[PDB]
Amino acid sequence: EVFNATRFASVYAWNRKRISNCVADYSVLYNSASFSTFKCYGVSPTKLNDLCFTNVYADSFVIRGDEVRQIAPGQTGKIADYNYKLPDDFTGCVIAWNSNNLDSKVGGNYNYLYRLFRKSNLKPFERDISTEIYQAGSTPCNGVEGFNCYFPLQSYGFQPTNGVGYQPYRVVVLSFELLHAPATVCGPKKSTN
Amino acid sequence: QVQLVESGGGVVQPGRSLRLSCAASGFTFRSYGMHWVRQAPGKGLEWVAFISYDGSDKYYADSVKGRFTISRDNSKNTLYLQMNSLRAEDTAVYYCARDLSAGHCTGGVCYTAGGIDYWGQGTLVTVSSASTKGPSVFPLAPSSKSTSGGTAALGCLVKDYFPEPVTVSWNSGALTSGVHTFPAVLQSSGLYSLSSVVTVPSSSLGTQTYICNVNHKPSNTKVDKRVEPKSCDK
Amino acid sequence: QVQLVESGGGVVQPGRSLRLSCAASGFTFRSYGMHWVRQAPGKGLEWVAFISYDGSDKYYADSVKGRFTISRDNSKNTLYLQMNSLRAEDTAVYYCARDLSAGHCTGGVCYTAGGIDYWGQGTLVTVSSASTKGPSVFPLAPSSKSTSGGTAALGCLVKDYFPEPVTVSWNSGALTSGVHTFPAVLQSSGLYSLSSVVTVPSSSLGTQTYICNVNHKPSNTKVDKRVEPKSCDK
Amino acid sequence: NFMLTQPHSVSESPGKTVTISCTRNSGSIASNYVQWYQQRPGSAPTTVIYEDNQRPSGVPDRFSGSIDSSSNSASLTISGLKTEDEADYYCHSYDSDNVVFGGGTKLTVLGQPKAAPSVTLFPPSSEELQANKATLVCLISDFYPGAVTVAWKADSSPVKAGVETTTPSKQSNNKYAASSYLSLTPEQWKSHRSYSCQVTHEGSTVEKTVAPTECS
Amino acid sequence: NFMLTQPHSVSESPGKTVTISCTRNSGSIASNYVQWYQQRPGSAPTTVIYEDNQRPSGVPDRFSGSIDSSSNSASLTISGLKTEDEADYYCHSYDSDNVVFGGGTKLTVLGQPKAAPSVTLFPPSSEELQANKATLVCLISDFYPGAVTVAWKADSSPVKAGVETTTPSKQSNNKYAASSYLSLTPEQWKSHRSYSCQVTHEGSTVEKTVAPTECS
Ligand SMILES: *[C@@H]1O[C@H](CO)[C@@H](O)[C@H](O)[C@H]1NC(C)=O
Repeated sequence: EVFNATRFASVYAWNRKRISNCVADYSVLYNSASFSTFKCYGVSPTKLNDLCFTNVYADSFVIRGDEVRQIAPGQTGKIADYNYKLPDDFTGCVIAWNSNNLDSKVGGNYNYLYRLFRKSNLKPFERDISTEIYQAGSTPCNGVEGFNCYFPLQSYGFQPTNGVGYQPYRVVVLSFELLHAPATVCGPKKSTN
Repeated sequence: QVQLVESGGGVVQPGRSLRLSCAASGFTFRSYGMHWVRQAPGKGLEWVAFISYDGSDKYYADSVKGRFTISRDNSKNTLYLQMNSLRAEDTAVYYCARDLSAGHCTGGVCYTAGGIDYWGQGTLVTVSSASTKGPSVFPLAPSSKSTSGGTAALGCLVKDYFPEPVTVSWNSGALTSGVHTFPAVLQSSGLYSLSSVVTVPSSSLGTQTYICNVNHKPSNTKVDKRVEPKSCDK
Repeated sequence: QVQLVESGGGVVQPGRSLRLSCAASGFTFRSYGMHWVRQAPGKGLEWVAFISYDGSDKYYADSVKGRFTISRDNSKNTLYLQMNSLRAEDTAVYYCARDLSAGHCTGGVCYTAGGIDYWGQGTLVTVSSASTKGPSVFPLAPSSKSTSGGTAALGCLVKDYFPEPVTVSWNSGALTSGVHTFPAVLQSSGLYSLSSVVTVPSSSLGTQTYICNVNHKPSNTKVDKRVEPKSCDK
Repeated sequence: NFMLTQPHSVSESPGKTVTISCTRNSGSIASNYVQWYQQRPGSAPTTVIYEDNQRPSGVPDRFSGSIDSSSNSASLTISGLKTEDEADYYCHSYDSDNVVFGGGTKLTVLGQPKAAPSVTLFPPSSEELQANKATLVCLISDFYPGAVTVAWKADSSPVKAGVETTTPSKQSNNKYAASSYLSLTPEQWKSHRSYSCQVTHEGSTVEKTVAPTECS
Repeated sequence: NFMLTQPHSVSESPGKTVTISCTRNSGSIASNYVQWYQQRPGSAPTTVIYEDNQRPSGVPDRFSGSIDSSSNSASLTISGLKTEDEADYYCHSYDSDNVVFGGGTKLTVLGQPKAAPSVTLFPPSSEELQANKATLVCLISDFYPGAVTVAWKADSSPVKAGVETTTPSKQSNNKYAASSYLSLTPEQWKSHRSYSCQVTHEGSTVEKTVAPTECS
């Protein structure tokens, strides 16, 4: 329902998916040769099947391939500061793969929007969707677009002719919440005849 | 910011045992897989080993297979390498490193890989026949041919020392424009030498005061000979 | 003789915990009642708390209710403080203190607490983000015009040092005449700069050996700076 | 939650008798248990008075204590003033809420003739400018009495940020020396055409102004 | 286990692009882990590319990696080089037993004119000769390109024992310099009539002579 979802969300408005009261098998996730790279930071990508969790927060957004490294702790950038942030103690995995076959148009796919101008970096797991005009000068423009006022939102052009280093990609990030409650998200335990 | 500090290398006798460490600062050390890599002077990178984030999985090199020991401890936020049986080739600075990815995969092959973007300060192991011998430092006076608005190179010369490193800063760091410390030179006698001068106009002849600074720390010898162009007296 | 020794307080990261101390002699420690008092620089004195002789009762001020703990070891004859969850306003010279006796009172209505008869030597605590920085000194060469029957001005500049204590002396403290150390002052960068000069004869210039002793023990720094006639040539 | 009110300073000839004010905005300090201490500048405060007419060791007989219930106050009487004891005194007791402190009042006894203030301006040192450092220092010394107020200005505009003035301290000639430090930056230090280090001392002010271009 | 091969020196003007044949001659290197590091001489190596075309922070965008799928090799493309890019490039990776490093590179940026090598020697002094120890000193300076070769000969016979050529060093005048020493016993110093410090500068031999008349 998440990776094969019908609709996608913008990076500046990254949707949050809540996972609870279900059994998830990650063998198909990391055993598939159709996923570009699944960046796993915090515990393990493989020997984690002996660890349970209460709730899992799932987020997904479309970014360019040049920004793959930006989705990580201790990173700075457009998305890494003004749109998303990961703490240095983050637990979870990040997955990205090619999206040219689904999110590219000859005339350019401009449906995806991202924040470009911001006064300060965001907190971890903090989503900013404000459309307030950014003032880059000392003299205020009284909320009027002009020399000292620029739109904080920006879009990227996706075309089939774009190179492998410039094709669009879809990035999915997963995080785990471990409160003082019994676990609700479990993995398939070993079964034998 | 995230940074790593390594210390402990230096003058060590062959065939003995030693202990090394990697200090960490900035990130959750226990959430990452540590590194051990050495870089020999005059050579390139020489990877040693690797270790899982929790210490269960360990990966090693063939050349010194079993010859070292690799370890980490989560609570003290430190990384260790119980290296043993030093030889001639292993003269190399040791660089502790952070993993760019933990256990990433292509899709079918899943192993704890090694990716480095942030490195450590560096600790160098010194295993050699020549001992930690003290140097004799010479002053380099400018020849008289550099006058009348020209540039007269001048400074001091250090030759026949051991081991590395040595730092030269003009006027004890008060002068930085023109400092050109030549790389150290390992001579056939097993000793070291290099050059370091500054570029100043010849209008300072007889008025500027030169004091050449030599900081050969692992042997801790300093020389302050009064620096001047040698007089033209027969 | 009654006197209270002070040591222990100093630099600490906000949000940490530190164990202060105070020790005295020449009296009966198990019987008397002490006190704690800090002192925010440039502001009035402040009450802290009181502990009785038997180590049973314990009253506290409003600010550190629960956040601070205090106890004494009568066998070890020393009093221990424990401050936790440091805030920015905590930086203040602390002062262990004393009551007239154990808690006594009169009038029927009364309570086991009295006055402050002695105090301590003082302890400075530094709760902040800036970390250790070694002192930097320069030879303040006096003006050459101070000749033929006058008094000259010279000294050593202790700038960009952190933290206290830094002791300024001349002839390693032997020549006490004329030395006047100006108070330490913070800068907008969070660092410290102060002045310290000695009133000396102008005729003594270039004759007597000038050395200013600057000792900064917490960083293990001792700098010897010499004053020499200034070379204002062409 | 309480406070004791006393002035900032008291100045009087040595041959007179002066007192101090210790009273509260509320509560009741009558029939209670009171002390009084003194802080000579820059060192450890020392006990002076506790529980009225008591005296410690090593103090001359010039001090006297009393308590009053009409205005809820207590008085420390000092006769035959000398100049050796110029300092600040405060107030303490166990009141209805907590042990409480007092503000402080400077003691001044005119023992030496007055003199005009002396002001000198010290720009940052020559080697300091290349290091992008700046610390403006103004010297205020050999002024009597020791009460001095210093304010920083830049091109006639008053300066408030980075202001730090040291409390005057007794000198060998019984005078006082104080220093005022302004924490600027070389980019901001060099911009202003002129400055001023005002010294307001008993109504007498002498201003000295220099140019930052003298550093080069 | 495995081995990568790198051209130890490649020269190209900054206006064009350079390529490296990261050829691991054994097995295969398809669908495995990829690394790349660049080293300024005398300093720690800096990562270039990991896993095909992924670049670190602060590196110029000009660099770009590639892999030859058919030939089982890799390559790095940097468009519009700079003289600042003169360094050592290395090819690391990991087959799933161990990590392998390549032969290394010496990329030369042909943006400056070549320099004519002029050499001057430094004979040993008399005072040190009393201990039967003396080292022959050769100084090479102001040569371009930095790819240099130094050989030592004795009476037209090539010398290998005690021969050590040091790393060419970046100079203030944008040229290169180095030195070579040879510690030999005075018996070898006395017996041989003369020696030579043969230096090859891109096919041009530069050499200077020293004599015993200055040794006594
Ligand atoms: C999406 O659907 C296809 C078709 O059944 C399936 O092969 C693929 O595994 C699905 N995606 C994921 C992430 O499982």
